[PDB]
Amino acid sequence: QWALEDFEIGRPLGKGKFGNVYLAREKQSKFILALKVLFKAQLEKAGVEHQLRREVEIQSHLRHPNILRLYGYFHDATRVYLILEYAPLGTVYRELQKLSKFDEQRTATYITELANALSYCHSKRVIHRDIKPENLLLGSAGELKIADFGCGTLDYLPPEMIEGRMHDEKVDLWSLGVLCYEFLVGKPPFEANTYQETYKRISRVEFTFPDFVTEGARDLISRLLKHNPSQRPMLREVLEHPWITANSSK
Ligand SMILES: *Cc1cc(-c2c[nH]c3ncnc(N4CCOCC4)c23)ccc1O
Repeated sequence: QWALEDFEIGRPLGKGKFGNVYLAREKQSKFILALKVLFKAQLEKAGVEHQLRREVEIQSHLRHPNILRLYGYFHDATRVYLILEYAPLGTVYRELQKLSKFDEQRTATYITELANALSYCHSKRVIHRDIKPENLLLGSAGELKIADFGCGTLDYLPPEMIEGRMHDEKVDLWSLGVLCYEFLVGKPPFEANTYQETYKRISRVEFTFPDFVTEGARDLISRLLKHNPSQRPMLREVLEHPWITANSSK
């Protein structure tokens, strides 16, 4: 239903590990999009065949402004290619790098658009992890936009998932707190230079605020960063927490 002969590829958008991401244009409409290459070399040794071809079917029928649209996919002999929305202002990762820290307005706005994008996913009975700043792209209007749903680096994982317990959708409200902290402070709250330390930090939820973090964020962050899932606010509440409303954008 789609082949590489339909696209002229262009500039590399990003690269590394299992394949590459190229900007490209669909010939018969001149549509600008993004192609993800996989090589399938990692399909073996990860056995992640059907993997995504399953996640592909899931995401491909999701639709929302703060979620990066996936269009289709196709089999090369060697490579596997994904066809995604192209996001003109790149990752939040790069911008966090460029700016070091975010102000409360940009932080609380991103947090809003994220909170909305998740409740929609919950409503389609979709839960997950990631939401690492490398997986948040920016639309032409600066709107946040969630990349994919798929050891690892640990620091966005919640205590219940790393203790090996069971996890529901409340995983995503951990994540929200983690990012809102990273967005305000420049680094994630349980960062370490060791997988083993970070692991400790996360399971004991040990974080401290630098002084410049205001009380309204300390509050929101705190409420999201609790070892006990059932004690994390509901998305509905997050969207309406004063500091959000006070600082968020229209
Ligand atoms: C698989 C994947 C695809 C992208 C992606 C989608 N649209 C983009 N527009 C600009 N840049 C990027 N990336 C890709 C990776 O490095 C540069 C940022 C876009 C994003 C993340 C991802 O996992």
